[PDB]
Amino acid sequence: LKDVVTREYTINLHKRLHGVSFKKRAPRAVKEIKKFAKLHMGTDDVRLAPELNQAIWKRGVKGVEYRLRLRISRKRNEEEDAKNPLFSYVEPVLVASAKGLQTVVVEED
Amino acid sequence: KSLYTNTSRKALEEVSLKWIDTASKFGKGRFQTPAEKHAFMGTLKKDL
Amino acid sequence: ANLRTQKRLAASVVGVGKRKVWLDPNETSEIAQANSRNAIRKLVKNGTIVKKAVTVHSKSRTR
Amino acid sequence: MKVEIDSFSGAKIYPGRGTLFVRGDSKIFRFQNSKSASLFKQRKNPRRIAWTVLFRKHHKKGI
Amino acid sequence: AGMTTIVRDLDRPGSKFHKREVVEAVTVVDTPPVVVVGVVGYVETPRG
Amino acid sequence: SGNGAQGTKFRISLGLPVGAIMNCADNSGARNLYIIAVKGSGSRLNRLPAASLGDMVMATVKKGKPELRKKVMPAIVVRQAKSWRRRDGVFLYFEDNAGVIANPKGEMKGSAITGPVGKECADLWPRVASNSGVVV
RNA sequence: UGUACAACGGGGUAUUGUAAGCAGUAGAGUAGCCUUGUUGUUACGAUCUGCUGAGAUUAAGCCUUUGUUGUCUGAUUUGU
RNA sequence: GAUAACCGCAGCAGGUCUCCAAGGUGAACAGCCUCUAGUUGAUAGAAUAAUGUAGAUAAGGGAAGUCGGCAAAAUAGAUCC
RNA sequence: UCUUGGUGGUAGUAGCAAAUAUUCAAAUGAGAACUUUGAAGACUGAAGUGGGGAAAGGUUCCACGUCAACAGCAGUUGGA
Ligand SMILES: [Mg+2]
Ligand SMILES: [Mg+2]
Ligand SMILES: [Mg+2]
Ligand SMILES: [Mg+2]
Ligand SMILES: [Mg+2]
Ligand SMILES: [Mg+2]
Ligand SMILES: [Mg+2]
Ligand SMILES: [Mg+2]
Ligand SMILES: [Mg+2]
Ligand SMILES: [Mg+2]
Ligand SMILES: [Mg+2]
Ligand SMILES: [Mg+2]
Ligand SMILES: [Mg+2]
Ligand SMILES: [Mg+2]
Ligand SMILES: [Mg+2]
Ligand SMILES: [Mg+2]
Ligand SMILES: [Mg+2]
Ligand SMILES: [Mg+2]
Ligand SMILES: [Mg+2]
Ligand SMILES: [Mg+2]
Ligand SMILES: [Mg+2]
Ligand SMILES: [Mg+2]
Ligand SMILES: [Mg+2]
Ligand SMILES: [Mg+2]
Ligand SMILES: [Mg+2]
Repeated sequence: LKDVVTREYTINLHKRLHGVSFKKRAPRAVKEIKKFAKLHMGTDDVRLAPELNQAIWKRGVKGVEYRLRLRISRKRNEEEDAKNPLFSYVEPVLVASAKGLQTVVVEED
Repeated sequence: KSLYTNTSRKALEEVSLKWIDTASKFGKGRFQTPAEKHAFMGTLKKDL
Repeated sequence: ANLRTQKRLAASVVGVGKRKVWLDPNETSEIAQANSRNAIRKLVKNGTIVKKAVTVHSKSRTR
Repeated sequence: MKVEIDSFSGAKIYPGRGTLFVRGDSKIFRFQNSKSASLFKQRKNPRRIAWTVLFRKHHKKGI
Repeated sequence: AGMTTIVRDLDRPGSKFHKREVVEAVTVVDTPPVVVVGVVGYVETPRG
Repeated sequence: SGNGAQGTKFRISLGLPVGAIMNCADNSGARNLYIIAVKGSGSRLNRLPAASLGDMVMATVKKGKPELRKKVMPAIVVRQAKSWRRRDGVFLYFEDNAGVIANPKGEMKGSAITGPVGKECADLWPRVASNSGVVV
């Protein structure tokens, strides 16, 4: 199908960080966004924007939000690309609430 | 099926039930039916 | 590169701690030749190194 | 098969549910759950607990 | 499927709860019909 | 239990082991009853014999009339404070434990019971039912 | 390539206990304006009242789904 | 000038004399949180069996435990009586 | 239970679990959990994990180059 694509997603980090140790909720939230992008966009190389790492770690190591709202964009890996020719860049989306939002396809236009 | 005939008066007791609990086992549920929940609580804010 | 000596120099030049010296990441190439203290001062002139203002301890709730 | 009424919250008690309390003056109390039960032992007035049946008659909610 | 509780009268003459109600845990087993798809014949041998 | 009890009892949760001090609910002069042993107790290693409502115990008196003190006497538990289950699914309990001084056959030493009596106790012991007022 | 599965979303169920914001002639009162009410006014005021059994959370090993968006052939080995 | 520059076989949780000393809470140079300054060093990742170690909670009873209340709990500040 | 030296099994085992804690991106590089910079989260919390000194050490200070050995993982880093 189409390779370069951009969709926006909601991730329930509450059910992914359920019961995790408090010194590792926000470390694991980073590793669950990468697992979530690899499930959706199919690509093993996931690069998270530093503004998203600010959003995960906003309320400390154990204060991860229940729902993030993510703009994952599958892209073309360049400059002697890795084992996969594609990567996904994961963006925060500035919303007042991450509740009640579905998966939409963001067009580049 | 039982492997032996049992005539022990705890068997052979013809059982007619009077009520069966259908409250939510997902909590300390209080209503047998959703009609009973809507009758006790009245109308809520939830849309129509 | 290795800008560890360019942050200790810049802290002693602008006179604050190394926690309050912002080196320009996008100008990491030209910071790396600033081995002398005058070269550090030159990078403070043009904003390549920024003093990084103080973290607020507000006294408003105390008042 | 008689449905009892909670002595604190006014909820309906189906068989097996909750605890029955005999106070030392032999007045029988009946709880549907441990939320009615614990707030009874905590010396809480049902007229001030906003979800109880007695609060809603005191505040004329759902008449 | 899970358990629930019931109420029934007790028909046990000489018990103290005779003709009174009891509250009993039951287990509920969800049993659709089973499709018969074969037969197997077993012979009695000296080894079983 | 043992002899004296009229009828049998369903199994009630054992609330009162040996060493438990329970209030004394009759007008004999005893203010409490310290359970030294329980009649009808099964022999199990390390298991304290544990009294329950309607059971007959052997007890001393630690507070009360001096002529009742320093002696072992039978007593019958009338209130429990440990939540037990009835056969109709009712879980119930009292605010306190209570017992009345008995003889070995189940006659009351006292003549009046101050407070509620478990219906399992009143049914098992006719003299306790005779002197009880409200029954649960 | 399905009465498929997943991620979200919806409903149910459940827990807590009535969100934020706005409003009030509720508020112990206090300090001013007085062209001095008498259900004045300006300021400040714990709390209270209405919207509001609300709001939040709900599977992470809850249930259900006609929604939305995706996924669906990589590798190795085995023969009487 | 020491959780890596000293002594302890060594980059050892040990030991080794002293100066300066911000805001709040509070009686306090206590505990707890912050400013300046400093560090973010200590093999990591995944999973969440048993038995541990460290921390908890426990219905009813309340020392029946044990050589022995060992450990834990309980008490706790201040004002007045 | 000789002496000196060498070597095994145990065994890729026990273990590398005190001192709250790391995370994202870029740069450098053959190679980055560990380096550098930025961002973020945190801590010591002024009887400090902060600035100096005494004894002791002796060049460990600082720069450039470098990574065979040493830093009980790693290492482009280093009191090497
Ligand atoms: Mg857990
Ligand atoms: Mg349940
Ligand atoms: Mg309200
Ligand atoms: Mg409000
Ligand atoms: Mg020596
Ligand atoms: Mg070392
Ligand atoms: Mg202070
Ligand atoms: Mg003060
Ligand atoms: Mg540690
Ligand atoms: Mg206990
Ligand atoms: Mg207790
Ligand atoms: Mg003893
Ligand atoms: Mg003993
Ligand atoms: Mg002790
Ligand atoms: Mg005093
Ligand atoms: Mg030798
Ligand atoms: Mg060897
Ligand atoms: Mg090992
Ligand atoms: Mg480990
Ligand atoms: Mg601390
Ligand atoms: Mg702190
Ligand atoms: Mg160097
Ligand atoms: Mg090494
Ligand atoms: Mg190496
Ligand atoms: Mg050096």
